[PDB]
Amino acid sequence: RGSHMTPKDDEFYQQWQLKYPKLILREASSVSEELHKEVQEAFLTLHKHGCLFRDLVRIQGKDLLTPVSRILIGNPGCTYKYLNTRLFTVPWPVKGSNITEAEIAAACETFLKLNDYLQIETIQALEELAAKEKANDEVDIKSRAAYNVTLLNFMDPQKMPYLKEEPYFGMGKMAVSWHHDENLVDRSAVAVYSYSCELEGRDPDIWHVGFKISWDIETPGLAIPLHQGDCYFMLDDLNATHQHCVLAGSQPRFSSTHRVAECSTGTLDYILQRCQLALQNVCDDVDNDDVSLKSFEPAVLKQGEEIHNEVEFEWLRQFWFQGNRYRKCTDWWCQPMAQLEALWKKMEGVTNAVLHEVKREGLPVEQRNEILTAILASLTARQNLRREWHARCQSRIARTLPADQKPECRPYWEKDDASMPLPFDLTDIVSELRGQLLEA
Ligand SMILES: O=C(O)CNC(=O)c1ncccc1O
Ligand SMILES: [Zn+2]
Repeated sequence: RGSHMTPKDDEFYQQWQLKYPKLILREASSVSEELHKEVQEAFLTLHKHGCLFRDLVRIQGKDLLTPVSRILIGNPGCTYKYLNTRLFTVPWPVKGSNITEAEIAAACETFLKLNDYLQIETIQALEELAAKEKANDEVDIKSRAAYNVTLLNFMDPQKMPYLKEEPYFGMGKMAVSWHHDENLVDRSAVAVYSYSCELEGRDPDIWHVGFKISWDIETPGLAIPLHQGDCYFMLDDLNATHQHCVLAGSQPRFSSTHRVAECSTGTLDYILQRCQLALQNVCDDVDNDDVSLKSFEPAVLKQGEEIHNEVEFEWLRQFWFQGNRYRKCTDWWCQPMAQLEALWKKMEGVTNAVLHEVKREGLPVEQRNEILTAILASLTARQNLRREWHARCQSRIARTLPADQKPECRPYWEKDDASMPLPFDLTDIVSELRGQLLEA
């Protein structure tokens, strides 16, 4: 049978060294009492103000509410995407940032302080790691520790008892199943501060993090006990070569999971830049509904429609699916999402202008068909993704969420809405374009 090891097992320490060396543990003792106090009060503050929410994610095609409640804190404008869900940062006061309620703002400051400390600890550990490997660059080390977000977790096993059994090693109840972390910079470290409020194998009353080798249930897994204020670090390629899970104890527990999000297509600045690139193809003297395009070159049109999808689905639908929970903690994304929606709306104008050109009496058919081939893939994806998002918004599990967390299918409009140049449902349009492309 599959098995696991804990500190109670004589082989635990040599197995940790042999098969899990890029896992590091810094016990609560190594962290100042002052910092423990601040961070723990910050967790409690965010809980009290109701800032942590179960996420309605998607896994193997199913809509699932995570047992764990979460909140993303981090650099202004940054996002972190996991399980098909793009989380938007509640901003921490990074330098040269401007300005959201007193206690919440203090809490985010605290997690930035914690971020600074864990970053220092991580750099030190990566230096020690390389030196160990020397017995056989500094910019890389710095970048692999440059945490830009933390994903905070909370779970009360007494209130959230509906937990699955760990299936391979007898590790008991899981708060989070076996996984690799998503959307991390390659070989970037993860630092976790773990805060638990107050036999054969691992103690069921105590929280652990479990590790196993990928693809491998023969090598016994490790279960690392996590007491109040213990920290652990996944270094270098550990996240790739191994999987981990979180094993529930009996008491409520928070954690702060500091990460280097791979946010190359995942910041507000990046997506604003994309929108601006798309709108370079629009005559921009005045903001009205008489949208006219500078070029119908296929490459340019394809690009514009791709950007249209990107802002629609990766930004707007993601944001509003989450029911503006952020707004409880911060108004930071309010103006940005209004601006992103206006940019998108102009892009609906653009699509209409391309459709109008395609129908233009004097357009030679060869040019028309070139345009159709340029845009069809994007419009097809737009239709399919609109169906998916609309259903994801209307799913049974979605409809049970409280009113302050209810998914909002947005943008959405009825065919009777004269403010929108095109219908929400593109079935007919896509069908017609396809048929045109096949005309003899
Ligand atoms: O709470 C922990 O100790 C470890 N958390 C995780 O492994 C984790 N991973 C990905 C996304 C959210 C998480 O909470
Ligand atoms: Zn994880």
